[PDB]
Amino acid sequence: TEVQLVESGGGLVQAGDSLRLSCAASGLTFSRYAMGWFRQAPGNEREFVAVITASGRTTLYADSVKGRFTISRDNAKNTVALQMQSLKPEDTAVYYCAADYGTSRYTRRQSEYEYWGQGTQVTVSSA
Amino acid sequence: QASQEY
Ligand code: NA
Repeated sequence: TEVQLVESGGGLVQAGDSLRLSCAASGLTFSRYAMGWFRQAPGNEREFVAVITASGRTTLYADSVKGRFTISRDNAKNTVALQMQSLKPEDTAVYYCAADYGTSRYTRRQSEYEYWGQGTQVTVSSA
Repeated sequence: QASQEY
């Protein structure tokens, strides 16, 4: 389609380290979408990580990452960021950014996201 | 309005 979400910033880190992911969105009216991050590890189902409303005024985090991860958006540059700190082996996964059309709302439910990036790999080695 | 989870 004309919509494209491109994640970047993945890599290999040691437990305890930090990493910043970014998603560049094109082909959509970015300020009208809630933006979410999801992740999938081998042999496991894709799961919710974080979401930010279209306005940026509300964020929601999975219990497993609350207090460690921070989601933000830049509506002038059409980007989303996921700052990850205090990384653990259990955070190893492909990380996906996704877009859910609509203002003033946010959801954990993956079926509701119209558009998906292709993912970036984050690998956390045991310290 | 304030944003709501759904
Ligand atoms: Na949607």
